[PDB]
Amino acid sequence: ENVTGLFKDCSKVITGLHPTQAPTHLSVDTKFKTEGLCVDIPGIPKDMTYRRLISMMGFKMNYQVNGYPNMFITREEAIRHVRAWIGFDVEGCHATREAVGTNLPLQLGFSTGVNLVAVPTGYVDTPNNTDFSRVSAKPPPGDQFKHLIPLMYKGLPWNVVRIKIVQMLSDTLKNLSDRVVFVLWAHGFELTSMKYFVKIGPERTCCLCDRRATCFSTASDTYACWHHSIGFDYVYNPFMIDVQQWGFTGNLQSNHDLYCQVHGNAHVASCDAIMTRCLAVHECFVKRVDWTIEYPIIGDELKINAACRKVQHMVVKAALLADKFPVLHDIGNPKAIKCVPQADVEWKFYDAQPCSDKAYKIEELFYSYATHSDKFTDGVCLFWNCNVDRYPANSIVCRFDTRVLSNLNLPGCDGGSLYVNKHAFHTPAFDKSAFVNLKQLPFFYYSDSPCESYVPLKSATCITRCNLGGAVCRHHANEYRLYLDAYNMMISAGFSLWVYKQFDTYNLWNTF
Amino acid sequence: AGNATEVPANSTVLSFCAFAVDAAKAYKDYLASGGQPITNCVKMLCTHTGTGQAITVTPEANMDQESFGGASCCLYCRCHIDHPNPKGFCDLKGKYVQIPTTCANDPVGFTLKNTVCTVCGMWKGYGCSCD
RNA sequence: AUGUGAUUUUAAUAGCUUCU
RNA sequence: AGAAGCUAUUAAAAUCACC
Ligand SMILES: [Ca+2]
Ligand SMILES: [Ca+2]
Ligand SMILES: [Zn+2]
Ligand SMILES: [Zn+2]
Ligand SMILES: [Zn+2]
Ligand SMILES: [Zn+2]
Ligand SMILES: [Zn+2]
Repeated sequence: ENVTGLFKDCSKVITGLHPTQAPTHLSVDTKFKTEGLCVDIPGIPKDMTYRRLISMMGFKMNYQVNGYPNMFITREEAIRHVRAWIGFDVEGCHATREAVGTNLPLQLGFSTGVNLVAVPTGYVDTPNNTDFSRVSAKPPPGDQFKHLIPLMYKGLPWNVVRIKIVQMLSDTLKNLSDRVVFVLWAHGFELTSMKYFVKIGPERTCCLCDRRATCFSTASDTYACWHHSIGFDYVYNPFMIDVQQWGFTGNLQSNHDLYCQVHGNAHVASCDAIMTRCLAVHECFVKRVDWTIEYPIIGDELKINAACRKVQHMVVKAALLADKFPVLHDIGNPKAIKCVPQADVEWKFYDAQPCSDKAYKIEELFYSYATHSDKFTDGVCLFWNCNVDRYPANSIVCRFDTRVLSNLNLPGCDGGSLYVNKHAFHTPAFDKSAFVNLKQLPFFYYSDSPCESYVPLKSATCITRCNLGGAVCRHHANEYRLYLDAYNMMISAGFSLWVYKQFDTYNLWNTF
Repeated sequence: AGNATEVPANSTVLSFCAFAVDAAKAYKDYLASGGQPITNCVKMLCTHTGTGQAITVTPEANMDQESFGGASCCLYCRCHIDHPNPKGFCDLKGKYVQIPTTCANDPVGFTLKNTVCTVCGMWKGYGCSCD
């Protein structure tokens, strides 16, 4: 055989091409082809007016060059860039008049939620150049595709839908990352649709800047980072990844709909690229959090984690010292790191799975409500960052509220979201039905540190012996304001604390 | 539908050169680092006895040269991107190209690096006698 | 007046080899 | 002249994905 679908001439002219103005030997007509070496017949002249729609279908980016990065990546280098995933699915239209045989791209769709229709435009090989221009097309046949019937009567030329892909990518990935990982399901028509807006080249650096160069400008032959790309039309080096080569057998809607019941309305581009990114977040993160892959520091990563550690250190000691629990359980704590070491409770580590150490004899147990509703009755069970469907009636829960969108909280599978902060936590959907045995937590600060000797602050929330009197000391006012800052920055970050029913803030007062 | 043009040996060089901001530099870098030249060029069965010229309407091949079809040596014509020539017209497409036979296993890499002497129409340095 | 492919089959058409 | 096996050229069908 030894043929490829690439650059396949899709005209319906019966004749071939002249010896010149023919790209390869296989495209010359039979009148000239003799023993693999074409002959110049002076009688037959060459065509001077003709148009042939070249088919840009079947690109194979398996090149290995020294300076040039590879497009396709291995799934140990795509999990390290998870802030830069943008799903991609393209719906096509077939060329019907004066050209047959190629699927021109009609509708581009991203995980951002933006459908960009384009006019059908193909590479027409004129006598003097390759005239990138509009070809005639028909939308696909059948009642499966009927919402592409109006789209061919609208759209934009490919010099405005090349700048509304670099005005959308640049506004999505401005703060997440400095590259783009195009998660594609097909690995075919998408590459065909990336001839139009992608130019790979040597590894470059932004003009008058320092970030990686990810946007090309054809008018002024320069490069840009994601912040300075206003008016720049060609996407510089992307990375892509094919989800069907991860061992999937079947349609897309018969492999997404086994994990997620929130997305739908398939064979629309934004709902093929959302299922394509949903399934690819599932196949990498929903199994278990991977503690080996660190992540860069986008912003507020140091303060949020230390504030969470501060409030988790605070609330547990308060509930333990207030209610005098004999034993305290723990669930989902991967290592054994005692949050409050100066305590009397016995820290039974009912971990999910043993993680890289047995020095502290961490127990192995998975939690589900209908399974373990009557297993733990003694004490209180610290479900810090646990993912169980429903929590028991005695617990101190901190669950990430997955309806808040930020540069940390990437969207994820089954309405739950991917909270990528120095690690990747795939928290499931935040439903109210999980908290039917719990209540919210009031805001308060409690410390046993003796008072040492500025604006006077009067708040009944703070629990110290100085604020119980008339004068509030300066050895507790800065403590209360720092704790309030940590608490409000955490709640703004998206966590949500929950506590058992019998939590009484007045039980803490009689301890003094 | 359609009449196939390429072979799977050239696809890995065509794809990588289809996406490039500069088509000439990328082929040279492919050639340096473990790269097989572009096969399937169009070759002319000339009488192979003729006066030498770089680009002609009829194949004029000297005994130390091979005349190829000028559409399979221009890399820009060959990847279907826009020529960098002013007026956006390929110079080589339509006319019969000539490549010295010592380097005519890879025509496209000859027409990217070399140039044509303006006063005598020969390949400069390859038989151009302009001392 | 036939959308891209890939993998199977099933027919024919070319060779290459063996046997009758 | 046929059979058997192998590799290829074309055509039809089946299954699968993309549309
Ligand atoms: Ca697709
Ligand atoms: Ca699709
Ligand atoms: Zn910049
Ligand atoms: Zn989904
Ligand atoms: Zn004090
Ligand atoms: Zn050219
Ligand atoms: Zn000269």
